[PDB]
Amino acid sequence: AIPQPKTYGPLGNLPLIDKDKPTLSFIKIAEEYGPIFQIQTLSDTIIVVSGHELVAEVCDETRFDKSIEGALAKVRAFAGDGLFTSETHEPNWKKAHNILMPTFSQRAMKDYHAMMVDIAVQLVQKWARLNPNENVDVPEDMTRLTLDTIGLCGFNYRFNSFYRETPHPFITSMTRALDEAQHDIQSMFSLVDNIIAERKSSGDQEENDLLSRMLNVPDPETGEKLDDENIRFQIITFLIAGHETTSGLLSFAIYFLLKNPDKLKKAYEEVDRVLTDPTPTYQQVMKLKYMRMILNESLRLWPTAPAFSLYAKEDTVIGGKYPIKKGEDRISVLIPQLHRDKDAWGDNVEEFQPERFEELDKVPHHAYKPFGNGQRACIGMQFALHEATLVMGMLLQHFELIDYQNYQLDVKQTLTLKPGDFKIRILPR
Ligand code: HEM
Ligand SMILES: CCCCCCCCCCCCCCCC(=O)O
Repeated sequence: AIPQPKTYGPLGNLPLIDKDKPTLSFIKIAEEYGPIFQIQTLSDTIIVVSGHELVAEVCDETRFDKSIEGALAKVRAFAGDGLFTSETHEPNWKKAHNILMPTFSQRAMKDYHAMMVDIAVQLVQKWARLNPNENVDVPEDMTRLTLDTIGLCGFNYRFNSFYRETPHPFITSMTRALDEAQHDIQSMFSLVDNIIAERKSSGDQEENDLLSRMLNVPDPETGEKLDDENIRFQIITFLIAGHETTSGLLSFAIYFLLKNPDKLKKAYEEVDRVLTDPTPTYQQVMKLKYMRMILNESLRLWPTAPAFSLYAKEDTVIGGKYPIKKGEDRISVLIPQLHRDKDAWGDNVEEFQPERFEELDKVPHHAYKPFGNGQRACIGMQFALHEATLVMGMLLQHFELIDYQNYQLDVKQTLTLKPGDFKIRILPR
């Protein structure tokens, strides 16, 4: 039987978790009960898997599929049947997957690079125009950048987050729809439908982005284009799935570089050697290999999307001993503990060492899952890593980052993980 922490009659296992800190709570219980355990709530049971062998076993696509059972079922209210919140067997999933997969390749990022630079320059100019001793809020400015980059690169819409003191009506409306996990959802649907209507009427200009892609390219298997409602769901899906996770990545990367001076010094080395022009080029961004290893290490230590869920396709066993009823038990992957599995990663799991990714043969894959698994893995992986590398390189090109308050990490979790109350100061170089 699957290990279980305790039980308190009607209360299940909930007396052992902080409802506001689910991932961290599960980390604690994992430290107590090992690579697999089950948590009983008032209504259901969750199986939390964290050992790399069991995680790899549950990652077998023949036996397990993506589950949308809990948080994602709430996100579904406004994300609908988009890539993030649709079941694999639903038709629009593989339709949109085939349609949009080439646009998210690394070669396709060559097409988005300019727009990414646009928003990056905005961030840099903001920080350069600060008055002496003004503080910057790393998560909020990173979120400004990530939301604007996704809007511009994806459907050529400028949120202009850097022209606002309070985050955009869309992002607070989205936070209200998520803190539910109707007014707001309808306003979101209409804004997206407005951009879609602007594009379908007089769609002359070669915008060459995600919306034009969904309007032009059909699914080669079915021969069909995505319908309008699903395109709306896809645009909302890109916004939610991209901006928060990628801004969390940027914030954690800035934190780790501030707390590990050697890695920052090496990053300065690489950026100065590569970033010679005022604005980076796509080729130059790819040359920033050490920065991308810094990002890989940051995602290992604090995966901004800390979990994904699976369901069993037919009755089976894990580890040779733990049974799973078919399609009834929701398996949650505890990505931080998986990323701290010493048998797969070694002993220095808590150290910030980008050099773990120095040699692409040595990285223990299937114990490194910051972007999900298999066919339901993150379609925006290359988008996110390219954008994050660009922003980090540019910030290091222009700025000296100062830990003026001696920041003490506090991992806040909403739907994603991020540093809470993270403020620094900046100087020009
Ligand atoms: C650091 C940045 C990011 C992280 C850590 C991340 C993480 C993830 C994870 C873990 C999943 C799998 C979720 C599950 O299987 O339940 C996923 C899926 C997805 N992500 Fe990302 N993501 C990031 C950036 C982005 C960006 C930039 C975009 C879009 C521009 C995006 C769009 C999506 C979509 C559409 C899916 C659904 C994939 C499918 O099953 O078809 N993500 N992401
Ligand atoms: C930063 C560390 C976070 C760790 C989260 C562990 C907190 C939960 C420990 C057991 C529950 C104790 C109180 C939680 C609230 C409650 O019981 O109503």
